[PDB]
Amino acid sequence: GETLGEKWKKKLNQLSRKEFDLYKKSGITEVDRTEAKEGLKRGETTHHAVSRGSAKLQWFVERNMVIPEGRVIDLGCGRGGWSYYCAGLKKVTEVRGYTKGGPGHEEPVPMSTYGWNIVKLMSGKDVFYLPPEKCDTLLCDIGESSPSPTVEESRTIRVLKMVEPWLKNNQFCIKVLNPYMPTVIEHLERLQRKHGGMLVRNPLSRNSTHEMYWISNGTGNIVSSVNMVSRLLLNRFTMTHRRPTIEKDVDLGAGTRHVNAEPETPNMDVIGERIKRIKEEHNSTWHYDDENPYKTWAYHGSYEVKATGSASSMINGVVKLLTKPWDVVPMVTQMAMTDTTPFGQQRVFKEKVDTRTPRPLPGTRKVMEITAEWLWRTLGRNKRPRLCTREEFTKKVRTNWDSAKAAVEDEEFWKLVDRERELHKLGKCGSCVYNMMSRAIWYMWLGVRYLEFEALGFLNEDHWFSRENSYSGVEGEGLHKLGYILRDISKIPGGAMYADDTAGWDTRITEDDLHNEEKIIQQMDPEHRQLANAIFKLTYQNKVVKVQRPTPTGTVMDIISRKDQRGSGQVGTYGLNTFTNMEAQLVRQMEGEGVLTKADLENPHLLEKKITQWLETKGVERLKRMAISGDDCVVKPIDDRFANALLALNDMGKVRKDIPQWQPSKGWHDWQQVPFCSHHFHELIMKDGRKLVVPCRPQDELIGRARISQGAGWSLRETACLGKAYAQMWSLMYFHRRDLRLASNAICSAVPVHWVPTSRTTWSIHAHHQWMTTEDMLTVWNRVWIEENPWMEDKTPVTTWENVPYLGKREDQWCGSLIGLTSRATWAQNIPTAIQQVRSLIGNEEFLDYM
Amino acid sequence: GETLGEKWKKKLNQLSRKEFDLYKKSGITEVDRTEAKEGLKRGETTHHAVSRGSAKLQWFVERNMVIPEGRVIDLGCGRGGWSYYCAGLKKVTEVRGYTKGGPGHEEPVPMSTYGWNIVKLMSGKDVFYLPPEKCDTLLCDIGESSPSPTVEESRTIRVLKMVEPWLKNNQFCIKVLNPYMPTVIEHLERLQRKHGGMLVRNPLSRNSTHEMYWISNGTGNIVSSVNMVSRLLLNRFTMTHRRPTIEKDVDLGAGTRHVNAEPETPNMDVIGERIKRIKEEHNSTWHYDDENPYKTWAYHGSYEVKATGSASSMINGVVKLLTKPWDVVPMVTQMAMTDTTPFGQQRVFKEKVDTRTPRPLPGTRKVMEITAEWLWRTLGRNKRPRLCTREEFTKKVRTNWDSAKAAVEDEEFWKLVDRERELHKLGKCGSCVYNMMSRAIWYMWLGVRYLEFEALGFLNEDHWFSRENSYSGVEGEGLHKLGYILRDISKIPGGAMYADDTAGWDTRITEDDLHNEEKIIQQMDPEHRQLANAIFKLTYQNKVVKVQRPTPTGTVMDIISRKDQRGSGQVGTYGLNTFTNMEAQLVRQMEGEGVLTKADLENPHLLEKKITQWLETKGVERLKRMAISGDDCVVKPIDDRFANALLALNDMGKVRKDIPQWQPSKGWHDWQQVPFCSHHFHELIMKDGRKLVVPCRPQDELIGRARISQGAGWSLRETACLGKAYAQMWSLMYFHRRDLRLASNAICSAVPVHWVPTSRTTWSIHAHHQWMTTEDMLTVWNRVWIEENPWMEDKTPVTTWENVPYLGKREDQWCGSLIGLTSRATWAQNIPTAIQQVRSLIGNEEFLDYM
Ligand SMILES: Nc1ncnc2c1ncn2[C@@H]1O[C@H](CSCC[C@H](N)C(=O)O)[C@@H](O)[C@H]1O
Ligand SMILES: Nc1ncnc2c1ncn2[C@@H]1O[C@H](CSCC[C@H](N)C(=O)O)[C@@H](O)[C@H]1O
Ligand SMILES: [Zn+2]
Ligand SMILES: [Zn+2]
Ligand SMILES: [Zn+2]
Ligand SMILES: [Zn+2]
Repeated sequence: GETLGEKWKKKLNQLSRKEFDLYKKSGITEVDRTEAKEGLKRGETTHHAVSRGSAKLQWFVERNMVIPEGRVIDLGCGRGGWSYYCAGLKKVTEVRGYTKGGPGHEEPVPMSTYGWNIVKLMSGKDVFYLPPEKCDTLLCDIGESSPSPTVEESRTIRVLKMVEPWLKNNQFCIKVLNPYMPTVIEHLERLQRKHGGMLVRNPLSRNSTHEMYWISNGTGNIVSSVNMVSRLLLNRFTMTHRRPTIEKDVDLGAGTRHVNAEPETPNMDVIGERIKRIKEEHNSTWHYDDENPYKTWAYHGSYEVKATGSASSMINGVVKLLTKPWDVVPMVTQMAMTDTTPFGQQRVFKEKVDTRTPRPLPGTRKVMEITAEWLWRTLGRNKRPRLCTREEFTKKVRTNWDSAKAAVEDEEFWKLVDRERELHKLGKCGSCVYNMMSRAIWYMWLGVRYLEFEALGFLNEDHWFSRENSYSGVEGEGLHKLGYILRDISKIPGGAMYADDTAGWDTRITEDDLHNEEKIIQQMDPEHRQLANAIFKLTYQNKVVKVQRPTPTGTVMDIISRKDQRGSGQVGTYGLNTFTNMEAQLVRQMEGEGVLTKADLENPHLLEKKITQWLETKGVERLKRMAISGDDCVVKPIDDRFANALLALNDMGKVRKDIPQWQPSKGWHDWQQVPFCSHHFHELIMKDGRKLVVPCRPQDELIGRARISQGAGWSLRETACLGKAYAQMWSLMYFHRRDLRLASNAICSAVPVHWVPTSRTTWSIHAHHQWMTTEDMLTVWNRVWIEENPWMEDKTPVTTWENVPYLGKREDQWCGSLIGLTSRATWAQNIPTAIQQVRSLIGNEEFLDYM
Repeated sequence: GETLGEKWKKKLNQLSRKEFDLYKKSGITEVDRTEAKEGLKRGETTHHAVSRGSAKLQWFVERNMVIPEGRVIDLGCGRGGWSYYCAGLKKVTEVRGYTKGGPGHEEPVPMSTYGWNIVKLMSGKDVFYLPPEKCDTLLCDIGESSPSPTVEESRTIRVLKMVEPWLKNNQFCIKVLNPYMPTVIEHLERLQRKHGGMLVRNPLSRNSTHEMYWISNGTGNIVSSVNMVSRLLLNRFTMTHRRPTIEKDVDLGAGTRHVNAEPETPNMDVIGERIKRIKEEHNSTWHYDDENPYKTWAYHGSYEVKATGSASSMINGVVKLLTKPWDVVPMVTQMAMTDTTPFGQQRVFKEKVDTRTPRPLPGTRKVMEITAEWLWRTLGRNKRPRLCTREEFTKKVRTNWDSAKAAVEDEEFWKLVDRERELHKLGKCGSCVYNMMSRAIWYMWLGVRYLEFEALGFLNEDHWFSRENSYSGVEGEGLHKLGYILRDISKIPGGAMYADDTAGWDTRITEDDLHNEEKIIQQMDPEHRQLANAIFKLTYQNKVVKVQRPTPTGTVMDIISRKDQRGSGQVGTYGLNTFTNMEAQLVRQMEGEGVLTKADLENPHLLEKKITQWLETKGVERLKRMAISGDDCVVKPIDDRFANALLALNDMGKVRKDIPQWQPSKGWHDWQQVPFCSHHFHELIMKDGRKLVVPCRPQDELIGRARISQGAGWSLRETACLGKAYAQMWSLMYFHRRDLRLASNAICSAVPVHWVPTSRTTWSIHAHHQWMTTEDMLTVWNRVWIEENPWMEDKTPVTTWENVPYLGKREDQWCGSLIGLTSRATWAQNIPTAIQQVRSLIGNEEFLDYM
């Protein structure tokens, strides 16, 4: 009576080493450790998982198979992957890791990831020599493989007997090295009757091991699940080899965790009615899940729902067939790797959104207060706030979602909007909810963006953050002007040009930020003020949110709430981000100039005379040293003390990304190397003698994004018109890139000339979409780059594309160009063949073939 | 009438490129930038000079040629070398740098070196377009060379005319590109009559440029000094090529400078009498120099003196001739590069000693207080403090300076000692002074170390910091036991082993440290207490110091004073350092364990119940996790939270070396890689089967130090007995190093067998000097490593050196062994030849030649 597991073991040991290497990863899920391993190689202590074990445990935790809580004990913690992961979980209060260490054994790696202060990893600790301790969660990942099943068998029994006394009425997750040996099966069955639980297989396990995990939250037949794994693994012997499914690795954050500072206290007076209506609308599946993971967001309930998302995006075929040598390159195809599944959403939420910012110091709040009041006055020197209207909102919708064009057309939609507006006037809010992913819910949602648009839309529609009105702003300028603005800034004497990224800007917006942004209502007419005051107080400073969550029993929709942070899916996000960033960068300039000291930040009663004088005499000039677009900023300070000015910036919550909190910033003096709005900008001399300033970025980012379809049902003609749109865009904005202009030419010749580009190449505020036309590209290029280009005085047109410059050939290569490679040369010769292939797929329309 | 400068220029332009490269550095002084350039390459912002310009300016500043003060303006600041250097000078309050920048021009580099907060470097600033500003110091280093002298001429005149209006009654240092053209000479002469000053040549200038500097503090004949430079440079054309004189680069420290927190306020009641006596003793040259450089030490006066020191140490010839292939290696000969000249002393003082530590927080002082009181009680549990005596002090002197053996023999010395002791009993101090480098001054000095020895010598003499008495200490253990103690520590379960170096420990000793170390007097007998109280209060907490300083008019001896810091040239330095370090590492362990929080450090009234309980229940066990020898420490905490525990350590002033202040520490789990007392320790298996634990270090450090003579008058027989001493030491402690045992064999065969080793191989407290004997080395080796080695149970002797193990051959190589190189092989064959050479120099004594 030989078991299937033993059959598998017999086949595995007979494998040559090469077939073994191919088999062990065939069709498995594998996390991408490339970034983390290089981070650890440089001694980084934040964000990185210390091993592949963090992701492995995460797979269990995601599915509520084990929910770490209270005192967590991690037997055989090794480098500490499981321990560091548990440190950030809601109900975990202490993590104790024991591991052997010494020669041939992994050692604990010290880290500063989130919750490090409740992690206690001890080496020199053989767990088979340890008396069991009281704990609320028991973890164990011990088990050393052997070519002999019976050797593994005794190792597995040893583990099980060691670990059994640690368990009683607590959570656990225990590795079972060899689960298919009859004596192990028999032992596990008796264990299951005392402590409950079930055996589960982790998809991240390699096929070279039959390992399964005894977890506490589940029931089921041990014998059955084991043989299901055995068959799965035997099947994968003969099954045609398939590459592993690559997932993104975990981000464990940074800093000390204070469990009691995490929970949210909601304003139930304000958000209560909204919950009640969601509850009424979904009463048939409404429930309260105590096992919700939310630490810093208040939880209010859930209802059941059909799942939504995809493990990776759709591919545009027309452009992928015209860019054959980019199938091979990593970062291109590793941009289609996207997860909007309920699992990926929860991962992003935990790692990025489920955080809390400490309140800024009293002196810091004073400075922000003074600066905000000054900034709003400056911004409203010429303009006044105004209400937007139904007709306005309707026009904008029509000129671009098709369900939205139907909704604004329905009078019943506007009756709902009116009803909710009357609530707002009374200080009440009934259906104002946003999401993180009947038609009554669709109407409730679109109706809410309208009421926001009505109250705060003036910031966008009336260009409050144009350069002329805000000095620092770049709204309405366009990607083809941004480079020129940075070049102009570089001419101002002083320090280097700095461009520090904030780590998750929207989550870093504080209660004090929100109350400073609110001050613009003091410039409003009374009836406008009451509507805006409703938006700020009821929906901005008290957000009610829908988010999907995977459960053992299907997907659910959680209703949660938060007082601070920025609702990212909202009208006014860009303008308010730009305003707060302007303010923040002014404050940092004050610090670098010595106007604002450490003593001032801590001083509970800061004197305002000093700040007011600096603003009234230097404020505007310092605004002109900056280019600010939402969370993205470029600052050129009067000197480089700015680099070391980190006190105010951190205390305001605007912690920089990918750099230690107190390490000085590093800038540029060549403006052409400064990153801004996902681009850098090159100065090019036309052979006509004149000069252009062009936007540029890593080419693979441009290639890969173009290879992504829109619409969950590509209809060839639709997906080709999108390919033409990227081609037109490339010829208008990235004409200087040799590979792109050649591929732009190829797409436009492989697509019918009369077909109009559809969909959107991008949703960037800086994109004016001049490329979505039937008009000749050289005539469009002339209009953009010569005619209405204010930094081009000689208005002489260009008659030939050969007077339109490329980048320097080394610079082209440096930014990702494949020019030089053999494959690129081959690809170039093969172009009219690939043209014919696309044209054959489309069919029989009018083509004009292009160089 | 062609000038000599023009003659030089004519010869320089006719040089081929290779002869040009040889000439331009022939016999010049050149700073070593290797460390700094790699530091900057990794983006380090502390300590490093940003260019070779910092050292260049330093040469001028050293000699009072220009003394930067008040507002300093740096024209053509470039990367900012001059500006960052000035930022740390006593009377400088603000540094403004202007430089052009842009293509082809140097750009300002942001740094966090000491005084960065008063440095304002602006780029995009052409100084020939700038209106002159008011300043107290004008710096300018502009001047672009040309093969044409007349091109340079107009460039130099342009500079001089630009810079002249910046000057009036202020300090300046101005580069004169081409000083030898007649029109420049004529212009400089008229400039000198209005603004004074003189032309000076910087030795760090290359021979490829005739550049000189117009400095404000000096007079002299311009024509003369210029032609003296011209002749010097012509001479260097034909002069046989000489390698540049390599100096150590500058260290500009780190952190913000607060000018008003720097000055020292002396206790004149206490130190007044001491100054008065130095003043009386040296009245004929006593003066008060207002141009003294001291920022954080109080200055009291100066007297004139003959210079003392040497630009590099003496070389031992016997061992250098037996180690021929190490003439070539850098770090060996770059260990003889030593500067005890008055110039080097001042550099070390400014960079390392002339600093100030901020007062620790009130909560931090409470913890240190509690821990110190507990530590002293533990240390005195078995022993009592006791007075040491004349007879004791005399015995110690005799058993090792020859002037000291004469002094303790003279009854008149002890009459002076008695006289001073009676002052101490009354709370007065008359002649208690130490130094930084008649016989009445020699007697005053030796008499002072006695009174210290008398009061605090018990700490050393009675082994208060032996491991048995202090748990953490290693006093009296020896370098051959240290490795075994670290191995024993590694067996204690918990975190990694940490060994963080403090940056200049002795300068980091605070007023609170001194007052905690003082508490041991509470365990003394009354008559002992009054003597010790005198030492602590009068000479430890109020130090009067002699230090040499170079001036335009010769060397002087400055009298300065300081309240805190540790007098490094003092009895009890090691014991008090060990005590304070033990205390500090206990405090850091409390923080890592969460017993001590940020709130506690800041809490002005910390509750002691928590600290006292941790000490009384865990104190000793935590002491046993450590090995502490003075400022050097090894800690193995209960887990690795210790790595991130930096709050208390920094606030106590014990800032770590070569690592950002708030970056987590990184440790070891292999105890054999842990650095301790300038060594690491390897475990070796004898072929007898038993194991040894041996001390090891980079071999070039052992080679180079052995190649250094003692005594400023090597008498061959004296310097050879020193070579034998290093040979004996190597065979006892570094027998495992293949190159060293072979070179040990060679020295002992090239030196007469009956000659006894003299002088000292080292002054380390861990050196028991068992190697200074005539006795057979294998018998000495047996006694040390088998007989009285407590970690060697099998006491079976070793009869042959071939049962004495070497390191693993890869490990030998890794630690600097030249085994494998061709030169090492050649060196090995050439040994009996080199033996014969040494023996030929010595003469005709009895040799025994050795393998
Ligand atoms: N007897 C024993 N006592 C304690 N630890 C042991 C042990 N036998 C093996 N181990 C350790 O258990 C570890 C299993 S690998 C565990 C990795 C960990 N879960 C992570 O995510 O990082 C190995 O590093 C091994 O050193
Ligand atoms: N016209 C001008 N205006 C301002 N700076 C100029 C200038 N012409 C040259 N310079 C700058 O002057 C510098 C001289 S090298 C100065 C180095 C500096 N003393 C240090 O220690 O680091 C060059 O970097 C050059 O860029
Ligand atoms: Zn509402
Ligand atoms: Zn580019
Ligand atoms: Zn005295
Ligand atoms: Zn070694």
